[PDB]
Amino acid sequence: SQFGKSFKGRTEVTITEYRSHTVKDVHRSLLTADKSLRKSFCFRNALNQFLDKDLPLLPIRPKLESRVAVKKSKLRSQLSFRPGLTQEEAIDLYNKGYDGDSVSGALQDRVVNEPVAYSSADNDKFHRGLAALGYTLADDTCESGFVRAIPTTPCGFICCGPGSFKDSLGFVIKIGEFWHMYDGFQHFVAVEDAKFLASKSPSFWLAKRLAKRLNLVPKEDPSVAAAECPCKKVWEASFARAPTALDPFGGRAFCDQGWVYHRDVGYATANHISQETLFQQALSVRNLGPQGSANVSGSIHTALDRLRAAYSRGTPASRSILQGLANLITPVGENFECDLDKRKLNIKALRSPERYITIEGLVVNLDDVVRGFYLDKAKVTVLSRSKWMGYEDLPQKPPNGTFYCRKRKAMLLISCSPGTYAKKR
Amino acid sequence: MWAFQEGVCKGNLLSGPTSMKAPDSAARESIDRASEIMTGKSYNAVHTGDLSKLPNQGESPLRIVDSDLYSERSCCWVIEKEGRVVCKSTTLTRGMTSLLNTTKCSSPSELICKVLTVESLSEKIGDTSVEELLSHGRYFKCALRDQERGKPKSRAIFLSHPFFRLLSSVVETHARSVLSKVSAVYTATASAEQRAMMAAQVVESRKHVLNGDCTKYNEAIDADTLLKVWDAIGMGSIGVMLAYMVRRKCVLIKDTLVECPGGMLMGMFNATATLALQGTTDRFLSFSDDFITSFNSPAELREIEDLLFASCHNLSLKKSYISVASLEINSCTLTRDGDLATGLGCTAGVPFRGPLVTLKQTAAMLSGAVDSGVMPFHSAERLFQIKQQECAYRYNNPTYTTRNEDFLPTCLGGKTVISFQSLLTWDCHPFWYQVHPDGPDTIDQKVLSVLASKTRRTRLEALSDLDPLVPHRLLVSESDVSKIRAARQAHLKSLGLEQPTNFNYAIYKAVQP
Amino acid sequence: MDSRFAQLTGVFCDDFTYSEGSRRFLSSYSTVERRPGVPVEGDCYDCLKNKWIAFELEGQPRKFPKATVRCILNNDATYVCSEQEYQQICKVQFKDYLEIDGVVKVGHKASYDAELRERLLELPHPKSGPKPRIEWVAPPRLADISKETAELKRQYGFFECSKFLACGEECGLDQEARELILNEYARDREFEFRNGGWIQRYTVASHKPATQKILPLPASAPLARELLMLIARSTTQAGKVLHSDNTSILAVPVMRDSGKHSKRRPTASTHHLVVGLSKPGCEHDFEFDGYRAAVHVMHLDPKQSANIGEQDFVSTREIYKLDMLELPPISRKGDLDRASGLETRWDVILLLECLDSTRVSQAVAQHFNRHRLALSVCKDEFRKGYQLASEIRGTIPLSSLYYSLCAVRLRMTVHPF
RNA sequence: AAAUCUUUCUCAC
RNA sequence: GAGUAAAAUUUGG
RNA sequence: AUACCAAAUUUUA
RNA sequence: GUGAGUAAAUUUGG
Ligand SMILES: Nc1ccn([C@@H]2O[C@H](COP(=O)(O)NP(=O)(O)OP(=O)(O)O)[C@@H](O)[C@H]2O)c(=O)n1
Ligand SMILES: [Mg+2]
Ligand SMILES: [Mg+2]
Ligand SMILES: [Zn+2]
Ligand SMILES: [Zn+2]
Ligand SMILES: [Zn+2]
Repeated sequence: SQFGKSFKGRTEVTITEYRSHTVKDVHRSLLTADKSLRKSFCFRNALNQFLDKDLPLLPIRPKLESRVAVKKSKLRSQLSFRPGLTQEEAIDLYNKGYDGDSVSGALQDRVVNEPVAYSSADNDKFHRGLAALGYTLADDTCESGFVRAIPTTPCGFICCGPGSFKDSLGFVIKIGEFWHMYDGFQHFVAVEDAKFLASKSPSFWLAKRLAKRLNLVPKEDPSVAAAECPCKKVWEASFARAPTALDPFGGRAFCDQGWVYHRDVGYATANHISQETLFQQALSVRNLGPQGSANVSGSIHTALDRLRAAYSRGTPASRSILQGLANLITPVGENFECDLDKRKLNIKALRSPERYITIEGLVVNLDDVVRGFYLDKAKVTVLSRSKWMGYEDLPQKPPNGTFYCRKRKAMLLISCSPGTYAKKR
Repeated sequence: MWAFQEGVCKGNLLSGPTSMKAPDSAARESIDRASEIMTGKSYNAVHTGDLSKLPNQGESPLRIVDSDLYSERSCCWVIEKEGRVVCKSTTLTRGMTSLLNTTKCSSPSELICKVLTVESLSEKIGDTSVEELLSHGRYFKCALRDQERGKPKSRAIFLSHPFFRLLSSVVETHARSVLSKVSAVYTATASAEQRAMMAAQVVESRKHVLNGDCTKYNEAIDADTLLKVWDAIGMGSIGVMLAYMVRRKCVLIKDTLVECPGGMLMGMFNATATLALQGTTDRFLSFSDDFITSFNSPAELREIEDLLFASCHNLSLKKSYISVASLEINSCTLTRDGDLATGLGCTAGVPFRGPLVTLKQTAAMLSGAVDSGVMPFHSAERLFQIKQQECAYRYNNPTYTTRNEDFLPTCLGGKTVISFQSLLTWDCHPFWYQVHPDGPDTIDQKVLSVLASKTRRTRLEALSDLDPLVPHRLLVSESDVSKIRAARQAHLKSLGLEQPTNFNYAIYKAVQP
Repeated sequence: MDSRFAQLTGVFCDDFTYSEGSRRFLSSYSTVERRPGVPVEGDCYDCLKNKWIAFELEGQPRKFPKATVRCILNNDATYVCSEQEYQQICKVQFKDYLEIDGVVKVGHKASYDAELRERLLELPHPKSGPKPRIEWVAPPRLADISKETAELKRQYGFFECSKFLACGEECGLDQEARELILNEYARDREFEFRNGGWIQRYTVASHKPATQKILPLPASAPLARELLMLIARSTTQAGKVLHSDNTSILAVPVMRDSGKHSKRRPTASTHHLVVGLSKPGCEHDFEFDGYRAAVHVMHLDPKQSANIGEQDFVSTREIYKLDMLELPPISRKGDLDRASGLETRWDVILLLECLDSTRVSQAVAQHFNRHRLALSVCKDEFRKGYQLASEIRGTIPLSSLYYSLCAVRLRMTVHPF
């Protein structure tokens, strides 16, 4: 009869309210932690318990061994994109007698950012507390070369350079109104009904990757089939490999709404978007359509409006850069008009004097891009007319940073530098 | 010693201040400051900036996040027993449930729709009306918050009514959405370090940086300003009701109700107050009372000052300053080129709270320090060894341990002084896994949690182990709970299983490849 | 899936059965009728035909899979559906007009909106207030910090001894003598003895603050860790002498004197009088059996004792040392003294910060960090950030603030920035 | 008595 | 006695 | 115009 | 306001 007391006057309550009412209470001790642990020898007995029974059952964790050379750098955000259980996998676990609440807690994809001031040559991600020592999360030569923007040794195939499709490589592409997935052995087709990705065999690995990229729930649908299908020809054809790290989904674009995947490479283990590679990434997908690879701070619609407003006044090169950024930030398949030629021009976005967009923590002034700053010429702002101790002299082609210039004897801050953003080398 | 640091140092090494004082003095001081501001003698609480360019959200469907309305945090519940008013502290869960019981409503969204669709303030919505809800929702209770470094006089905090919280959640959700749509550089969800990095990028085109703070922030945010912003973004009657309750708020101090017509009572509307400034200009990177704008000439500085004045963002002349080589926001200091300023910065010391929790917390603090450039790794190793020695001095008596195994910490009778690098790269005896920052809970944490649990009525039938796809906004009766539990138990028995086996995502994934 | 249709869905499934007893239509909004572990593709599910059903209004499509059957509720009272059976079921079941309420929007204008706006208009409004005139000037100089320290010293002065701070040094007595002196001092003070412990009884309070003066700095604090550990142990062990390797203390519970029926054991809120020993040579000297020592007291509340006892002196010192400029020798009153000053007094200052439960040195440190980072500040206002005497009360916090300001002054004197 | 509205235990009437 | 809001870690469900 | 829950812990306003 | 007693913090930290 506790229901009639907690919810007096009501017969129905939400699951949220009921669960919140079934939360166990914790009473804070008035003693210090030391005295609480001493009381009744609770900690002493617990230590005996742990050493006698719990400790032997503890599995042995592997020891971290892989290191790379690192150098001190700006404070950056290291982004880790941890995926959650898929919908079908959650159903399978729940129907197998596993805890429904724990499974529900593991259903959500998490993205976390950690401050770090240390960078490696290949922009590796580091284990917690070991960035200074260079312990990387990353552990066949083609597998290694597939994740690299610039593979050391081309193998004559798409993974490691320009070329056709190897056996270990699959691809997902969009033809007409269908998504064709080809592995070399099996060819499948998928469609988006309302919020599901309906396909013959959703358990297919390429189908799982497509479901994760489209933010849809896999679904089994026998009555899905296509009319025309060049999967064989494109599989046998050769495509240019853009120099770029793998996107957070673990794939690389090779054509308009087409992406290549490697079976043994799950998810990107290196920073996909960085200050030095952002514009190259934007240029790579200039005309490949939405990618959904780079997260934008704030509203995607507002960012697209700013991109369209800047795009309305710019040269072809700046226009291509802006379109590349729009493709980088737009999720795949969602209700977004990322193409900055059919999108409507917003007057309010023109009203503002400066057009800023923040992509993966990088703040870019689109007005500056229009007048050719991040790629053609750097920006110089004088900070003082006195020499500051501990600052290097101004190089001939300076990158971003604070320098002392003897030619005018002043401290200069360099931003939007091609020596930092273009880096043709 | 903080005075003789070569780099930046906040002085966080010791713990924050403690205080057993009654909250009456601080709450009375806050209310007095708000009243003084109302007279137009000390600071400006009259908003004159233009907010006509904010997008209208009035057409959006009214949706309430139920999870935001239930918690074990404290709240004020108001009872009118015999014409008097009694304010008592309860949990937000209990307060929300009492509110929903008084006005018979399945969910908070049903209550909000009913409140918005009546045709009179006297019309009953159960055992109450909109007039009574507004009367009760303006009552606040006072409390003291201590353990904040740099505040020897702890701060006054206020528990609010469940109905006030219900309306505040809606207006704050929409204020955050408008900030994400309108802010030049969105920061309402970024961390302090992310805000610092974005600010460093933003202010790199101007010579001077104004490291700015606002004083009397919550006392100078008036109900008129709140209503102005809410009308600008289109909150309609919800905004009007919330502004009315804010104007008529009363705080229970000791045993007397004290009127506070001014202010918003210590950060009740952070996003709305931020929008009050962000909606008038795009020249500031700010959230709440912290902005990092920049300028080139004294005329631009005067423009910045006027903009701050017009938005009721009174510049703190005690703490705000101008710099050219550094920039600081949210206590994070960077050089103009984006580097973290050399020094301890915000590094905080670890007090003694247990043999293994102390070591784990020290490891986490040192991992954070070394991941940034705060200190080199060998310094962290030396500090960890010193911490192990101090823990050995503190905890190596029979009242904590009776063991002598070699692999144990010296503070538990062992002879092992582990290296920081060896611990971090899982290169230790498994007993040390609990000390790794990413490792599992330590023995002390389990013991203390067990002690907290064993401190005691009648439990509702548990509604755990639900289908992971069932939305939590669906309704259940007592019979529904019983039937769902019975069906789940029958399905489990069909699988020959006891209580569902605990599901660890990491372990389960490790079985996949 | 929209809650608006929930009730409507329930009417559709009205005691309809199949397979001789089993319910035919299962509502997606019903927690009991839902099939666990099955994704939802419509408002309800027909088990006999294995088909999802959704209810839609005219020109209002809903986001459901195309395989889900749509029951369109036409503007004119009629229910169209591709399946005839569902058409008939809707026709019969929706016999009573079930009008679906419209979506309530956030900008909804209630009937009482104008009334509440008028009420708000009649209530008080703020007045404009004056625009401040801001002058940006260089940060404070050494003379300003010196003026602040001199003001504190003039207004409060100095005690004759270091009082409990002196307990950071050995009193030069053995454990037996220390225990004897502490117990005999407690006896001479007329403390109640009960159950082998000491209790300090009180009846009336003057309800005024104790006298505040600055403490002179002892030469060193070799016993800082021991003293802090003793204070930590005293949190629950009160009324009997506690011994460390080199010193001892006595924590006495302070409880009211009702006279016959009085508190006999401390509770969570009971305060402590901490009695410690230092070398003699002040007005607090106490002698017994030829043993002499200065006895110094400190009145603490439980939170203060817990906070003080938990601090780690050694680790804090090492962390500060990591990136510290050379510390100069200082005198008893925190003045630069090259000829006769001691560098160990800095340890003492650290100990003082550990003893201060208000940690005013943290506010001073934050303001000094701002000072060292600042190029320009507001005239006459930034200087008014070191005037923290009004925020604190008591000898310990006052001395902590004074020596924090002295540290700032010494930094500006010997390592200008 | 002190870092002073704090040092406020229980039971029955 | 400890509110509002943001980031992150572990544990539990 | 529009287009995960709690317990503990650290930091931040 | 009256009377009476003396579960919780001492057990057990050098
Ligand atoms: N624990 C906290 C800290 C801050 N806040 C909010 O942050 C504002 C500025 O906090 P502050 O301490 O800075 N005082 P404020 O009156 O601005 O004056 P000051 O700068 O000290 O001159 C407050 O008003 C609140 O809205 C809060 O709610 N809870
Ligand atoms: Mg600031
Ligand atoms: Mg402030
Ligand atoms: Zn290859
Ligand atoms: Zn195909
Ligand atoms: Zn003395």
